[PDB]
Amino acid sequence: SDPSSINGGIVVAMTGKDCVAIACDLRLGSQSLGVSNKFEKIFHYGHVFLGITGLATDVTTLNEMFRYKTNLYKLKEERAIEPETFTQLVSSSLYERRFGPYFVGPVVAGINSKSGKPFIAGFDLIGCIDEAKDFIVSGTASDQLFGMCESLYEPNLEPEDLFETISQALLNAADRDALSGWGAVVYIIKKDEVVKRYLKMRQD
Amino acid sequence: DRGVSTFSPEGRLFQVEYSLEAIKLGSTAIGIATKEGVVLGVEKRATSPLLESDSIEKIVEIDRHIGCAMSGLTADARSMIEHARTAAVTHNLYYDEDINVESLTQSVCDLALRFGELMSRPFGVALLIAGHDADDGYQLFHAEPSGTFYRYNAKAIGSGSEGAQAELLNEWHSSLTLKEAELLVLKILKQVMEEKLDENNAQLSCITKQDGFKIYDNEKTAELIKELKEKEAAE
Amino acid sequence: TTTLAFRFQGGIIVAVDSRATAGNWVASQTVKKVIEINPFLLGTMAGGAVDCQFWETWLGSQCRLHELREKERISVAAASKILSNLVYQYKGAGLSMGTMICGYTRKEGPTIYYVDSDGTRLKGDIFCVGSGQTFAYGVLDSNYKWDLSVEDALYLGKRSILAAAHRDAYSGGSVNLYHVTEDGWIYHGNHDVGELFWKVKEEEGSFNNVIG
Amino acid sequence: NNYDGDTVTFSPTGRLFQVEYALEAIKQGSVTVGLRSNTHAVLVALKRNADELSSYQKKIIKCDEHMGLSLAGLAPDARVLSNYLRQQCNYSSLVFNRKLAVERAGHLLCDKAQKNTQSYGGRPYGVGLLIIGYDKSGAHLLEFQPSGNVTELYGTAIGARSQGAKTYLERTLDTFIKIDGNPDELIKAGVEAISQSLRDESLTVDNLSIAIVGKDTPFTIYDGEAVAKYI
Amino acid sequence: MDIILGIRVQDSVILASSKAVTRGISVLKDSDDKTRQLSPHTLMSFAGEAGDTVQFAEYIQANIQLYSIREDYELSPQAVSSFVRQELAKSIRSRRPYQVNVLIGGYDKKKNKPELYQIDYLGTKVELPYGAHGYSGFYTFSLLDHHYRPDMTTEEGLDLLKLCVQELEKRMPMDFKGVIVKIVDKDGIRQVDDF
Amino acid sequence: GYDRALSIFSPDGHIFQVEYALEAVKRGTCAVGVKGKNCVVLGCERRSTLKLQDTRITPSKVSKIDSHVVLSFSGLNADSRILIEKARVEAQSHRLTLEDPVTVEYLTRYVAGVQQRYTQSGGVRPFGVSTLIAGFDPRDDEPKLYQTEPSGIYSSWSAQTIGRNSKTVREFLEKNYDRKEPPATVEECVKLTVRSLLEVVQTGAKNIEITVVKPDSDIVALSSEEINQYVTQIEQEKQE
Amino acid sequence: GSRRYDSRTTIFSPEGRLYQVEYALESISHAGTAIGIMASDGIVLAAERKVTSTLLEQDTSTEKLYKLNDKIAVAVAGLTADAEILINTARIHAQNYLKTYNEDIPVEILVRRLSDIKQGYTQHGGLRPFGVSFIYAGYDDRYGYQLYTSNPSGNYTGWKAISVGANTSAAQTLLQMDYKDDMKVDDAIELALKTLSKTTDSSALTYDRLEFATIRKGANDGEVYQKIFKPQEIKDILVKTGIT
Amino acid sequence: QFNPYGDNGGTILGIAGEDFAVLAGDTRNITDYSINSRYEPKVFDCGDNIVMSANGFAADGDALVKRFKNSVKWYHFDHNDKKLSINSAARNIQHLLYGKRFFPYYVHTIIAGLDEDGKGAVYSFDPVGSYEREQCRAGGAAASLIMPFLDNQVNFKNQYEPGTNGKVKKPLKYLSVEEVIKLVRDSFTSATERHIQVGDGLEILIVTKDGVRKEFYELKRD
Amino acid sequence: TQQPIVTGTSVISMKYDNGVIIAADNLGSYGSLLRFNGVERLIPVGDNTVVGISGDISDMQHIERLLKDLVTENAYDNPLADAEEALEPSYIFEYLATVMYQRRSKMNPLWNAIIVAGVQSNGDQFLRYVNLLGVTYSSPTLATGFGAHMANPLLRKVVDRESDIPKTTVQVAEEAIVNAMRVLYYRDARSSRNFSLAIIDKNTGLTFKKNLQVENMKWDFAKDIKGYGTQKI
Ligand SMILES: [Mg+2]
Ligand SMILES: [Mg+2]
Repeated sequence: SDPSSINGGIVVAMTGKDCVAIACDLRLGSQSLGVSNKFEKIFHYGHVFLGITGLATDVTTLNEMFRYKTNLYKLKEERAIEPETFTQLVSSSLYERRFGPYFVGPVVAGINSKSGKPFIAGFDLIGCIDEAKDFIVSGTASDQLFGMCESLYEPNLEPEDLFETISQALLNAADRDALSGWGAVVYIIKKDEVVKRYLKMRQD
Repeated sequence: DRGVSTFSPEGRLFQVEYSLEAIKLGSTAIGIATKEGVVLGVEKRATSPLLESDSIEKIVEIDRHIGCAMSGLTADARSMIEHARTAAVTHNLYYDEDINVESLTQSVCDLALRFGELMSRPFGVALLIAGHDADDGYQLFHAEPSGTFYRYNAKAIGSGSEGAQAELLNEWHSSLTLKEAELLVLKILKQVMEEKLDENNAQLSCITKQDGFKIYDNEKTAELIKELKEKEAAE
Repeated sequence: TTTLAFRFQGGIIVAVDSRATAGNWVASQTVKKVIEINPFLLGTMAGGAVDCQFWETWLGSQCRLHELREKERISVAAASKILSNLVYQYKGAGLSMGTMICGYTRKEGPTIYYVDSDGTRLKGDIFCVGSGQTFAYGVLDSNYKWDLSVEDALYLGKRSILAAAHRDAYSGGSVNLYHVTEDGWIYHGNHDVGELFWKVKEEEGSFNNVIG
Repeated sequence: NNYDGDTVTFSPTGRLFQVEYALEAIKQGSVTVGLRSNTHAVLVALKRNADELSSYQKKIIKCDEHMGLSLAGLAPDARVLSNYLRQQCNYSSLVFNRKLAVERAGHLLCDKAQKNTQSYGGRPYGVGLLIIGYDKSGAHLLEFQPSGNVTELYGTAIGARSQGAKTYLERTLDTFIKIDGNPDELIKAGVEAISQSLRDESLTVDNLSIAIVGKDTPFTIYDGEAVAKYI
Repeated sequence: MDIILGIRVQDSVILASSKAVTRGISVLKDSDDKTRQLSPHTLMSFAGEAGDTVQFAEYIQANIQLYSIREDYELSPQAVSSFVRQELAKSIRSRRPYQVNVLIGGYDKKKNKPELYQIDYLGTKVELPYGAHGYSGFYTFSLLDHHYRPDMTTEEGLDLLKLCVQELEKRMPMDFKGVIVKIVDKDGIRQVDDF
Repeated sequence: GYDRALSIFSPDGHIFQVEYALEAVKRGTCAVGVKGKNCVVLGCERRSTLKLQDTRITPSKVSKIDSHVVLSFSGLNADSRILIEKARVEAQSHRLTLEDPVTVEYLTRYVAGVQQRYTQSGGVRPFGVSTLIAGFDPRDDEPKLYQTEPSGIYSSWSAQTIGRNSKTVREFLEKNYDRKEPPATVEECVKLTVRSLLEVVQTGAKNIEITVVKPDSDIVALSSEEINQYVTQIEQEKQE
Repeated sequence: GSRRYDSRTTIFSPEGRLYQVEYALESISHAGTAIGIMASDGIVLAAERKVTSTLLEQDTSTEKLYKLNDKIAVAVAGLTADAEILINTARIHAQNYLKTYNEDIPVEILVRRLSDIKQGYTQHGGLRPFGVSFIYAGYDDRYGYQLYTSNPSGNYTGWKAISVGANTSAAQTLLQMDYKDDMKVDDAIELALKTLSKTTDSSALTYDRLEFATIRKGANDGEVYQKIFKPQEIKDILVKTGIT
Repeated sequence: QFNPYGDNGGTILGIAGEDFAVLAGDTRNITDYSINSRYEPKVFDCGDNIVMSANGFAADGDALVKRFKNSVKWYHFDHNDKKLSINSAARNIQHLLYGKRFFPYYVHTIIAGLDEDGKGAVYSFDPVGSYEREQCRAGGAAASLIMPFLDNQVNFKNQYEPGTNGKVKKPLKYLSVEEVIKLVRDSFTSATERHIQVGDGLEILIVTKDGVRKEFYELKRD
Repeated sequence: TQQPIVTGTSVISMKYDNGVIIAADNLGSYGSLLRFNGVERLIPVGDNTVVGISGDISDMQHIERLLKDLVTENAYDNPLADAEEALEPSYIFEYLATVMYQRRSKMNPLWNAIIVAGVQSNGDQFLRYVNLLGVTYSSPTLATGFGAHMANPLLRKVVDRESDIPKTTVQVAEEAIVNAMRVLYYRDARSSRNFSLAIIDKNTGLTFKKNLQVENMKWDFAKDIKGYGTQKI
């Protein structure tokens, strides 16, 4: 019934020293029934990364929409969109559906190509921006993620240390949520290299 | 330039008067009304011998009790026929009965003056609407692009109209049989046609109370043409 | 209501009851549940009476416009789909319709389409619709063969309505029979269920439970 | 000349040529006569045929049980205006349970024709109408021009050669106004009036069209052998 | 309608769809084909609310056939599935949404690969080795999870499909009157007339 | 919106915009249609003023409306695309509602109706296009060939040509086409179609396109070499 | 009324020509020459900027060559402002197609769409046509490398090599003379620049008067790269080919 | 919440004879347990020898009758004063009713007159437009009290010929206008006794080839 | 769809030999609060018609303006506005009846019950009812709300059928109306003592009486009534 918890899933994003990390589980379900273990919830437009939790049809639709919009942005601006700008675009796009919204929990992550500053941001389904320094969480195990991140996180972690923190935050949160899990992916993002790691986890 | 719905100094609509000139260039169509039925006949006028003449459709069914013949820019008649058929069927749906021939004709003629700056110009085609109803019996109407329609005992429209009408003036009487009318249409068509009249370049049709509207086979018309030739050679 | 229609060697048999009720009150025993769309096409009435009446006489108008434009008899497939597409536009508004569009053409042969106010359109050999449909189905299924004669097929349709008329409280009055051929439908009379029941009981030996 | 291309253009002398050209179409139309007494009002119309095979164009149209008109000019325009009158008569009856006053019917026709003379794209109506009726203030006769001018009269005539009938009615004014409670004599005066507009042709059985409305007489049209009595 | 299954094997896609059509208390038909050929190498099966299912399927069919004529070219299964998803995603926020779930089985002639796409009425698309809609997956997925291999032959896929249908016939309360099975491969679409 | 009446009658009863649309057809490359006993062939001229053309991707003159019907044209190329698109949409719409593909006559009547509509609608000009529509009705083996023109009139033809120098090729067809015995085979029909174009074309190289349509949705376009063999055989018989 | 002032942009001449289309083509003939040459391993787009100034900021300037998507580019000849209206529409169509089918739009489908828009302005609306001719250079996995052109009539055609704008007659003859089917990109680059150098109305062809672009599969493995040449890069290729 | 519908009671009865037809209706108009009027005409002469009554919610009843009378008037204008046949009127009324399919005229309509062969005709409509020619039809409040009586006394249902004992039915002999009026009066007298909404007065409109005639009779006023 | 806020109670009326009488109290209630005591609910139209209105007062004021506007409009281009082409009761009623039914059909009714009383041009008595549903009916006596239940029975004892109208004088008719208003004051909890009465006679014309009061009331017997059963003191 509740659109934001039919399909399930989670996204988490964290900042480190000269790097950001964004991660998600791979589950898509129909309530109790597990349907897919390959449903990735993180997308990227140039160097800007977008995670989206919630109703899966809207996740897909919004990805296609932001690909559409960032492609036109690039053709006109003659440059790739930045995380700060994209965050405002996500916010504007969600709020234009104020009284018929997409049932999603987006999370932006990336490094500004000019300043080199790590950036993350989160939104509610309607567009309100949560620009946290430390971390952003989203999905059906957001409470669990808040608990994991709050205790595990410390500032200025190196890329390979941040990987361990965000991975352990996601995994243990997902294992306390029926509608999350079935695999996981972690992106480690530096100014000019991005590493993508699939995690091994319990498949129940 | 000038308005499409402009009046001339004589009190006529330029566009309506000009559309009447287009109808004069059209192929001949003749209608004759009798107490045994109404006969409709047309000149097909194929532009080339490779054109399959049976595909020339200048006589058309509107309902079982109403037929229609056309002359002029025949492409313009298609929407008029569509409207007529719709009007006939719609009235049957609303009233569980056949529609009067006059009422059908009036419905078609209401489209005529719906032009301005609605469609951009008047229709370039005249219609002979023939039919039968219980109230006024066998009827023949002439529907113009002016929106005016006259009832006729007999009427010719198209390029050979004034010559044919003068011939219809002498020949028509109130006691004509259906067979006599059929030959009379064929006689007058043959007179005004450029090419020699046969079953392939001319078409006949009729509307009777019993059988309704019927377009004549080329075999049926061919016999009537042969019957005509013999009776003219008979004196 | 009980309406049926089935395909067979000799074409289509259409059979319907005649009862109309408003709650427990029997409003009419002389209702016509076969709509004569045109001389070649028939439709059955179930669910909403007016919805079936109105839109199937409308369908007859659309079929007439088709054959005027195309100079050819409309197919049963095309006729049924005009009706189904129409009711589908109204879906949700509250139309009530369960009908069999029946016809016999050259290209198709004898054809029956079940059309529904939910937008359902099903081609089939035997259909039964109404409150007494289950009773009619029983007699049909156990006695139906493709190689039935026109006489026996007509009786089977009559007997199946009688079965429903007896058991179903909201079916009865009289039985209307039609036989659909390629050259058009043929009406096979109105048969009072009261008189038919006793006649069938005696001649057939059925309904031993009932005292006569 | 340069100011007759459309209805929206005044001439230098303040004339509207398109309206005047529409007025000219009435003069080309067949003659029709209107006259009334205190009890009845009568329309007499000379119908025109295309040729000997053709029917005679109908000139008179019924608008309500107590009102109707005769036309001269473009017949389709009369059909549009008569249809409009039928609706206005009908609106009055349905909404107010009230028969539409003949004078008010004239006001409505005036205003409808006026809008066609002041706007671009359209054209004036190409027909003149003679409206008769019997309402709460007795018998009435109106003359409608497509310029918008509507005039209440004892008698009048419009169409080709209408001046002859109009002069006759101007002489007979004191006689025919007094024809009360006698429909046949009032029609006779109308038939004698329209006869003054005839040349070469005479009034035959399928040529003549007569209509009448009065105190205890619904608007009824007489054609065919019903008018042989008056020939 | 009720049960629709799909399985992608080595060189083909197999779609199985129930034959029953129930309208309330009665089973009106036991030979209904719940599928439409969108293009020579693309088949779509469907299940959902009455009327909407066929209306939607035929609408998609017409659109793909229109594209095929315009471009003189067959769209890839992926392209067709994306088009279908968008239509359903458009539909879910409409005045009256299409209540239709579909499986799209296609053979990509460019890549020489079979492809099975599962799309629900919300516009939720997933590419799968095997899929289902409604309650069908609840009975069959444990068997498919166990036996399925990506290098299966068409004959092995049909045997695994029979086992799925047998389990459905045993544990489902509803009588779905068996299934019509169709195979989509490089040569096109064909029906297995004995199952 | 723009509502101007562009197509209007003149004092002599002519609609010049419709007649000037025919002059655009007269300028267009020649198209020819010939129906045999069990086939129809559509021949089309390609003007050789344009070389360095990419013939793979360049819009072909003959277009499939459905799997069983084809449409060729003479006149404005851009205008023809609008008629082709509308026709293709109507073909699918007909299949969807009537559950049967369009007859060739029906499809012709639709296209001709669209053309007619543009001759008395405000703010539009007529199509500068005449079409040849050919094919076979569903489950029918009788060949069909129709012609349409800007005015909106249409008719059936045993054989017909449209475009530039169509007067000449019509002259040829009128003396060479026998109604009592039409081209019995595909070869005879194609040969007569190529022969008729050779009266006008210039060189028989890449200037002639041929498309053969047969019953039951059997449509194929001949290649350069296949057509070149007809061109060779025709002139070798002519040297006598 | 208003009729008096209507030019009637969508009518036939007595000869059956569209006045405004013909006059728009006359306008385009005075625009800077644009050339497209298709090779087996890529496409070249070369175009001449019209009588420039020394104070024009060239490195940020764009009047001739525009990007529609990652696979398709266009060379413009005519009114730049009119072209940008159409270019933005084309960019949107490409994205609509990509959103719908999850595949990059085939070149011809995009070209047909823009050409149909141009056509509409000649048949209805009473507006003047777009005074623009495009050369479309693009790639897709069906037909590979493709060159098209469209003009204000809405008519489009496919080409191996083609010119638009000024001196097309002279340019097309020179291309027809030196073009061959087995030609490569580096050879086509040379042909394009040589053709412009001879047909130009300027005294000499220099880097500041040119815009240049290539669509190559010369991208790392099976994929396509668009290269809009920078002022310094145009200067280098002019020296390499031996024109300056 | 606003309820756009109401119940004005009343009962109507249409009977088709061999060469005549009657349409009767009580003249009482009510809401709940109150009498609005003891004489409020319910059956109307609509012209062209057609009589009509739309029983149930009186506002919709009056609206429908008004629109049908209007339709008769415009039928004359549009079709050269042609007489609207009873069958054509019936089809026209269907479309008037079905026009408001999703916000219906809350009435049970009956019309009566003569068909084109001069025989007696009665047509019966439901609120949404389904209609049908009938020999006998009571409508309104006391319809359930009247129809069974008419089945028995007009159509001779369940009546057999003495001596045969169920083997031979009573023959369906034609009833005169005087015989029908007796059955109408007794139907309404009985309905008045046992139904609270029926009473005050009975108005009968009789249609023949000669025209429309009216008859009025008193009913009990309690 | 709304709910009535400020409301007016019964309007009562009857025919007599030469015309009609109509009456209504001067109260505008606000639920159980007797808020406004000077509300005129009889609105004359010309010299031949009086429209009495009960129910929602804001809708009454709207209707009052429609009738005022109707008189203005009738006078336009009408030389006989004060003679042959003056507004009749039947015209005024049919107009209101049309409006009431249209408004109920848009599911936005004028929340009223209306009685149009008047005398026609030919001297005929006009008395007809219309309400928020567009329901209309005529009778020798008509009353709205509580009047229907309590006034009609009393007025029907004077004019029980059509034949009793010529036998009923204006004095007898007015007496019955005034007595009915007293009964309504005894028994209707939403009524007031102050009322208006209008007589429309074919001879003497329109007589409009304001500031009338219910008098000759019986209350003295109340002193003897004690307790609710057993109580004696
Ligand atoms: Mg689990
Ligand atoms: Mg009682």
